[PDB]
This record gives sequence, structure tokens and C-alpha cells, in this order.
Amino acid sequence: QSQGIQQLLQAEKRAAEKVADARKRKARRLKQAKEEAQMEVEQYRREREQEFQSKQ
Amino acid sequence: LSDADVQKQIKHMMAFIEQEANEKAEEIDAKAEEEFNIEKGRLVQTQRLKIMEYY
Amino acid sequence: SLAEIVKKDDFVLDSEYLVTLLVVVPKLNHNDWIKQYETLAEMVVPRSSNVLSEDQDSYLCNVTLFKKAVDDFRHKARENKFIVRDFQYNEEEMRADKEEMNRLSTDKK
Repeated sequence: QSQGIQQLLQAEKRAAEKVADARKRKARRLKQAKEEAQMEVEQYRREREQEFQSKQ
Repeated sequence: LSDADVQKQIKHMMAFIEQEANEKAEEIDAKAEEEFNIEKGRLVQTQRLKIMEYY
Repeated sequence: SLAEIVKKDDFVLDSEYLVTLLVVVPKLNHNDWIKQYETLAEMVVPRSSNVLSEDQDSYLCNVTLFKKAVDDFRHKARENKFIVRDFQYNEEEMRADKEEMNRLSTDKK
């Protein structure tokens, strides 16, 4: 009846919420990974620039 | 008929729904691996190309 | 056209992976209608399924099933000797049809 339908409405809500949280965490992780890669690239570039200036 | 036996079909349908959700989650993880690596590599290639051209 | 005949209460909200199929006709094969509705398919809901109309020789009902159990429910209805009663839950259309009928009669008057 109503209780049985609600027992599965909760399941459907959880199913949607899992996907929503997965998407949100994926966006956050993409931002974090992009930031980390950019920081590594920037540090490498700064080191290369310092070495290039000294060699110049 | 009885609630227990009908619970069998109910649980089968619930398992179908949960398997669809697990497939969606696996798709999300596959995105976060493959597409995330692709995006990070594209950003790295662009940044490195610009920086090395400037160098 | 059932339109108002179908009961909108039995409709399943957020029917993404689940739906309600209406396949029921002759009452001669409705002797075990309770069990037939409770286990129409391999994952048929026993509670939500319900009958909205009951003719002298036939009955009309909607039984819940999974999203992928549409064709399976249709085949089970055919095996039980039911007739295709696709509805599409045109609740919005039913109101529009009633309004058009009201306008036509008023226009005729």
C-alpha cells in the first residue's frame, strides 16, 4: 500500500541522490586534479625559466 | 500468494534498479578515469605548448 | 477513449524504471484476477495494481511493472487472453478533450 510504495520511493530517491553526489564529486575531483596538474606544470616551468636565465 | 514470495519479485525488480544504478556509477567512474585523464592531458598539452613556445 | 475512465491515482509517480501497464478485457479469464495481477510479470507489484472499471463481461485495470517489463507484461496479458489497453497516461489530454467537448456543445447551443 502507501507504506510499500514509500519503501521504494526512498530507494528511488537514494538512486537519484547517488548519481547526483557522484556528479558533484566528479566535478570537484576534476577541478582538484586540474589544479594539481597546473601547479606541477607551473613549478616545472618556473624551474626551467630560472635555469634558462642562469644559463643565459 | 503471500508477501514473502511476492517479496521475491519485488527484490528482483529492486536488484534490476540497483544494477542500473551501479551501471551509472561505473559510467561515472569510467568518465572520471578516461575523460578526466583526457581533459588533464589536454590542459597539460596546451599549457606546456604555450610555455615552451614562449620559452 | 477511456480518458476519464482510467483512475489517475493508480499512476506511479517518478515512473523512470517502473511503469503501469493496462491489459485486461474479458471477465471469463478473470477468475484468478487477484493472482494474475499480483504476479503478472516476474517483478510485478502486488499492491499498486488495481482495477478501475468492471464491465458486465470485461474488466479494466492497471498493474505495475518494471521499465523493461513492458513487452513482457504485454505478452503475459496475451497469454492470459487479455486485450491491448495501452493508455499512455494522457491525463493532460483528457482534460483538454473534456474542455473541447464542453466548448462544442456550448458552441452548438
